[PDB]
Amino acid sequence: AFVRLTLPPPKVVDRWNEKRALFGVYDNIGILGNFEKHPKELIKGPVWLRGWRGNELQRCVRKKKFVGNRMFIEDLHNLNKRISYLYKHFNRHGKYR
Amino acid sequence: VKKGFRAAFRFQKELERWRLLRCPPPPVRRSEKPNWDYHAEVQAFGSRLQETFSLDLLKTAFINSCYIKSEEAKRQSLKDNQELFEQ
Amino acid sequence: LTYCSTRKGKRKTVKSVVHRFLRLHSGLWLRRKAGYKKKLWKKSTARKKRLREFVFCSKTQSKLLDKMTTSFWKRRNWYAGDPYQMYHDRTNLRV
Amino acid sequence: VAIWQRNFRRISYANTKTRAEVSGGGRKPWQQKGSGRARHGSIRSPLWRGGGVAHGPRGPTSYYYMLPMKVRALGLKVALTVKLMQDDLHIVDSLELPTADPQYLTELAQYRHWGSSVLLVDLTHEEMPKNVVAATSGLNSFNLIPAVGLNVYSMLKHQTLVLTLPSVAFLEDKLLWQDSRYTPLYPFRLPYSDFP
Amino acid sequence: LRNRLTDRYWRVQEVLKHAQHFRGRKNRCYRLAVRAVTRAFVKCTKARRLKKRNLRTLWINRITAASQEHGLKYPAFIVNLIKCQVELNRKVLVDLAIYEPKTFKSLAALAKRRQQEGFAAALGDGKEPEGIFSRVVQYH
Amino acid sequence: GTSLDLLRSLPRVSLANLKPSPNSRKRERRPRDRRRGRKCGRGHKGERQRGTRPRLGFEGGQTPFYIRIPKYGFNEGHSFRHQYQPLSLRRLQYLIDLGRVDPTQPIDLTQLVNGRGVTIQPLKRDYGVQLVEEGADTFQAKINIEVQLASELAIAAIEKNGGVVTTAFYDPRSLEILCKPIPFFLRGQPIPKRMLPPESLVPYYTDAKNRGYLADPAKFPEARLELAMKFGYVLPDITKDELFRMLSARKDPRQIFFGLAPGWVVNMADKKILKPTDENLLKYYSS
Amino acid sequence: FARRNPGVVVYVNPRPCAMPRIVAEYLNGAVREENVNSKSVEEIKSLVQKLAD
RNA sequence: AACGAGCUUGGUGAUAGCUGGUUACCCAAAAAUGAAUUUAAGUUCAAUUUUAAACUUGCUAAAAAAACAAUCAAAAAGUAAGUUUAGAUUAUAGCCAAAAGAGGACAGCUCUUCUGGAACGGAAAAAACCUUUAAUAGUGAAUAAUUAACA
RNA sequence: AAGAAAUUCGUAAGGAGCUAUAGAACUAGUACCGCAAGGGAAAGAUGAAAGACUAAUUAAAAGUAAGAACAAGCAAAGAUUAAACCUUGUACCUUUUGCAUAAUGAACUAACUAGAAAACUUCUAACUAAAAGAAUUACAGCUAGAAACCCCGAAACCAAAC
Ligand SMILES: [Mg+2]
Ligand SMILES: [Mg+2]
Ligand SMILES: [Mg+2]
Ligand SMILES: [Mg+2]
Ligand SMILES: [Mg+2]
Ligand SMILES: [Mg+2]
Ligand SMILES: [Mg+2]
Ligand SMILES: [Mg+2]
Ligand SMILES: [Mg+2]
Ligand SMILES: [Mg+2]
Ligand SMILES: [Mg+2]
Ligand SMILES: [Mg+2]
Ligand SMILES: [Mg+2]
Ligand SMILES: [Mg+2]
Ligand SMILES: [Mg+2]
Ligand SMILES: [Mg+2]
Repeated sequence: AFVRLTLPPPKVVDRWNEKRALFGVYDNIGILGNFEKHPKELIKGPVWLRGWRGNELQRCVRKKKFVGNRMFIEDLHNLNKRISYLYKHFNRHGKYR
Repeated sequence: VKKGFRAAFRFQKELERWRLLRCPPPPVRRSEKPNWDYHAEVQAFGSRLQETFSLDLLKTAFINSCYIKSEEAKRQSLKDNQELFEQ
Repeated sequence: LTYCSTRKGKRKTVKSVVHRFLRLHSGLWLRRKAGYKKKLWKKSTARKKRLREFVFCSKTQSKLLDKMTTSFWKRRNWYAGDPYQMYHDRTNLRV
Repeated sequence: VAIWQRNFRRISYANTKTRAEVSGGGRKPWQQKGSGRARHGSIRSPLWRGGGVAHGPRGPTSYYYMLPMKVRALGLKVALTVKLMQDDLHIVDSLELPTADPQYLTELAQYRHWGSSVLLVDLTHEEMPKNVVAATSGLNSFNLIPAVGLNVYSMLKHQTLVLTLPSVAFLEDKLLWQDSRYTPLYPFRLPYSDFP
Repeated sequence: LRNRLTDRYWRVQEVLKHAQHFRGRKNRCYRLAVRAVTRAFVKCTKARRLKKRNLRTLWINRITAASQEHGLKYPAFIVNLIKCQVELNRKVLVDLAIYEPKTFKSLAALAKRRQQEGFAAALGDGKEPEGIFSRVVQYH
Repeated sequence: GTSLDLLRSLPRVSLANLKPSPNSRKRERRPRDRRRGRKCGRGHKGERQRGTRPRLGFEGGQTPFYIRIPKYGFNEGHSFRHQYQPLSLRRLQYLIDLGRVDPTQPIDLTQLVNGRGVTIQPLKRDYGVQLVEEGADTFQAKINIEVQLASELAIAAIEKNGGVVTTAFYDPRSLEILCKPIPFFLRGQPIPKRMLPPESLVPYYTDAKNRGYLADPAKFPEARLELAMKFGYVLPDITKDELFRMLSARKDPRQIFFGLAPGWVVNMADKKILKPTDENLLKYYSS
Repeated sequence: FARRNPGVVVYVNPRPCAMPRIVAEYLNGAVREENVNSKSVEEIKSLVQKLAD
C-alpha cells in the first residue's frame, strides 16, 4: 500500500466554545421544572423522528406518514420501493423463524 | 486521501530509518548526546569495576593534551595525564 | 408470520391459533381432540370418551403457539364467574 | 445519566444509496455465457465501481431513549455528593459581585483555590444579577446556568460548582420529591392535589 | 469510505519481511509470499524436533566409527559401559573420541574387559567370584 | 460514611473516568474472525443457509399441527366479556391501615384509584372492582364501600363490623370518567348521565340480596337479617351510630360523582361550577 | 534498584510525554529501547531486572 | 449482425430448495440414526449436542429369579458424574477394516447389527491396518510397532 | 395473510455526513455508442509572487534496470566455515465421506467488495405489591440498558414507448 509522505495539518479543538460549554443544560427541564416540558421536546431533527426511535422499515413508514404528501415524485418512488424491499426481508428472510 | 494522523506518523518514522540507515551521520561523542553528566558517569566507572578510585585523580587521567589545546583556541576565539601515562 | 407489519411495525397474531387453543396464564395451552365430531357411529364408546376431553400441549407446542400469538393474548383476564378461574395457576409443583 | 445526556438527542444524517437508488444499471451488461466473464445483471451492483453501498447508513437515524424518572433524578443526587466530598462544591448566599470586570472573577477563583472551570447555578434566569451576567459572558470557562437547567454532564465537565442558598433548597425539594411519591396517574403537568 | 484501513502497509510488511531471502515472485508479492512463508514456518516447527533425532544419529555414526578403531562393535561398546555402572550419554562419547582420543582408548579397553568378563561368567557356570570390574556397586 | 470517605481521597470524577457497571454490557460478535466468519454460523449450502427457509408452523408439507386441530370457541367473544379488577379485604384493610384510604369518608372507585389501591384499565373492558372474600377474618373496619360486584361472604365482613356495602353499575363511558375525573373536567364538556345496566345485568342490580343500588329499599332489612343469622352475628344498629348520614349516603343512580349533578361544567382555572339555565337541557339531564 | 546496581547510571527525565520509554545502554555499545506504555509497577520492575542481567 | 417470437425504459434489489463467495488473534466443548412431507439437491419433529440454573444419586459392575446372551438388576466395590428446569442451533448422503446374521437354513454380492480407526512412527504401495493420553524449550534418556523368511 | 373504528392526547440553521474507484451519472446528460426510443463515461493537484525559467516529496506496489545462467527437482526448512551439493518435505482454497496425483477458481499489484431486526431467554441496574413522564403489565413484579438473523448470478412474466 501507500502512505502519506508528509504529516497532515494539526487538528485543534476548542473545548470551551459556547456550544460545548453549555452542552446538556436543560436536560432535566421536566423534573426540575414541574414537568412543564418533556426533555424529548428539546431535540432538533427531522419531524418524523423527534423523540422516536425504530428500525429502518419502521423509520421508512414513519417518514412517509409525516411528509408523504409533501415529498418529490422520485423521492417518494424510491421510498415506496425501499419499504417493499425491507418488508420482504424482515418478514420472509433471516436465519431465525 | 484517508482519514487520521497516526498512519502518517508511523510512516514518518519509517522514512526516518530509510534516510538515517542509508546515509548514516558521522559518529558523535556520547557527551553531545542527551542524558550525560560527567561526574555521575565517572563514579559508575569505578563502581562497575568494583575498584575504589580517587575521583580527582581519575578525572586527570581522561584529560589529554589535544583536548586542552582545542579548548584554549576556542576560548581565545586542566592537567594532562602524561605523568599518569608514564607511571 | 409477520414479524414487522407495514402500517404499525409490530408482530401479528396468527388467528388460526386464537380459534383453536386456550392459554392459561401459567403458560399451559388447551386443545380439543382431532376428529371428536367425525364418524362417531364407528368409534367405540371408550374411544369417544377420550375425544370429548380437553388436552394440554407439550413444551414445544406451547413454545410454538407463544411465538404465533402476541402479548395481548398472554395477559391476566379478570372475568367474573370464569369457569377457568382455578386453572390459571400452578400449585404444589416443585421443578 | 452521562451517556443518556449524550445519546437521546443524537440524530445522525449519514446516508448511502443502495443498488436500486443508483442512477442507471437497468440493462444487463452482457449475456451469461460465450464471453468468458463473470455473470452480472446490472452495472450498478455492490461489486461494481460506482455502485450502491451494501450495508451502509440509511436515512437519518435516531438514538432516542429515556431513562426512568427516578434513575435520572438519582444521578443528580449522586453528582451533588461527589462534588461536595471532593471539596469542589461551594455554597454561596448570593451571586452578587462588587464589579462586572471579568478579571476579578478569574483572580478570585485562583485565590480561593477553585478549579479552572467553574459552574454557577442561580435560582431563576430572570432575577440573576447584572454584574455576574457581564463577567461570566466574557469568560469561557465560567459558565452560568439557572437552577432548572442543572444536569449531570455539566457538573462532570466543570471542576467546581457554586450553588446559591435558594437554589440548594430548590434542588433539595425537587429531588427528594422523587422518592416518597406515588406513580403518576396522569402526566404530572395536569392538576394534582399536592403538587405545585 | 467512512472507515478505511490506514495501516495496511505494515500488515503486508510483516509477511514480506520473512520472504526476502526467497527466490522468484514469492519474495515480493503478498499473494505468493504469504503462502510461501506459512510453509517456511511450518517446516521450521517440524524441524525443531528433527535436529534432536539427526544429531543423535550423527553421534551413533561417530561412536560406531570410534569403537571400530579399537575393534569393538557399537552394541558391545555402549552395553558394556553401562554394565560397568558408568553412565555417559552419546553426546559426550563423540566429544571424547574427537578431542580426547587417549581417554576413549581407556573406555574402549574397559568396555572390552567387561565383555570378556560377561563371556567368562556365562561360559563358567556355578558360584565363582565375578570379575573385578564385573562387581556392581549398590545404592540404598 | 466510610465508603464516602474513600471518594474524598480518590482523584476528581470527570468524563474520562466514566466506567460502565461490571458485566452490564456484552461483546457484540462480528463476522470477521475464523470462529465467526467463513460459513458465518449458517452451516453448509442449503435453504436455511440461503436465508430463505419456510414460515413458522410449516412442518415440511404435511398438514401442520396448528391447522389440523378442530376450531373451538375457547376465546369467542373475549373482547366483549366484562372484567372486574378484584379487590380483597386484606388489601382493603392494608390500605386503610396505612392512611391511603379515608374510612370516615364514603368510598368509591375514584378514591380507590386515587390511593392507588386498585389499578383500572377501561380500555381493556374493566367494568369496575369486585370485592372478594379473601381476608374477611382480619377485616375489622367499618366503611361505606361502593363496588360494582359483591359476594355473600364479603358482604358479611362489611356488615358484621357495622358497615354499608352497595353495588352500582357504571357503563364504559361512566367508568372512564370515574377512574380519571380531572382530565374530563379539562376537556370542557358537560358531565354525562350514567346509563342503566343492560338487560343482562338488570336482575343482579335490582336484587336485594346483592345490595343493588336500584334494589327496593324496603327489602334490605330482611335480607341483611337473614345473612346475619347465617354467619352467626347480630346486626348492628347503624342508625344509632353517630355517622349514620355518612354511611347511609348513596349517590343518585344517574350520578357519576356524589356531589355533582349531570350536565354541570367545572372550571378549574376560575374555581367555579357552571349549571345550565336552559329548560330543554334540564329536561334531558334530569331524565 | 539504584543502590542494588551501583554500576548502572540511572537518568529520570519527567517530561510532557505520550509513551514512557526506557533506553538501556550496555558496555559493548549496544543500545536497547523498550516501550513501557501503560505498564504496571510489577511489569516494569520485572522488565528492568532482565535488562540489568 | 443469434427471433419457437423484436428492442429500450419501468415494475425490479423479479425469483431462485441451485452454483459461487462471505475479511483479526486466543481458549474451550463438539454428530450422515427414527418419522412425515409433490418428500428423497429441501424442510419440520424426535434423538443427539450445547450454555446456564436447581438438587441427588449416576456410570462400570450388577448374586440369586425370573420373561428366555442378551431384556431386566442388590447388597457391594472401583470411581464422578446422572436427573429435572430455561434457552439454542447445525445436522438428517458417510468412508474403510474386522466380526454376525439374512436374502438364493449358501460363499460371494446388496442389505442389517456390533466393534474400531482418521501419525510426525511403522507395513514396496500407505486418510481406514499395527504402535501412539494433549502441547512446550533442551547438541539428554529409556522404549513401542517394524525393520521378511531360512522353514 | 389483511386489518379497522368508536373514544381519548398534542401551541413546535445544523452534521460522532462524503473528500476525486468516495459524495450526485456529472469537469457532462458532454464525448462516445444505437436508425430510433435509449444507454452513458474518464479525469484535477507548484508558490505569497511564474511581471519569482513550475514546484516538491518518497530503500517505498506489481513491472524493469543496475546485475542472464552454472548436476538435483512445490524451491523451502534443519542446517553449515561456506549462496548451491547433504538430510526432511505429494501448492492453495472450495469441494467431495472425515482421501486426492482429483474436479472447480486465481498472471501479478493497488483500491473497492458480503450478518441487519429484540416475541422468548441471559446479564446489569432503578423502584418494589407495585413499576412506567396518560392508555401497559403484575399471585415479585415492573422499568431501563447491553446482547440477532449476508453477498453476487438466470431462463422468464407484465406495462408503455421505439
Ligand atoms: Mg433500477
Ligand atoms: Mg430489462
Ligand atoms: Mg437480476
Ligand atoms: Mg455512489
Ligand atoms: Mg450484529
Ligand atoms: Mg401431500
Ligand atoms: Mg388492570
Ligand atoms: Mg444410526
Ligand atoms: Mg420433491
Ligand atoms: Mg429439496
Ligand atoms: Mg465519481
Ligand atoms: Mg461516475
Ligand atoms: Mg518496485
Ligand atoms: Mg537440494
Ligand atoms: Mg485461471
Ligand atoms: Mg439473490
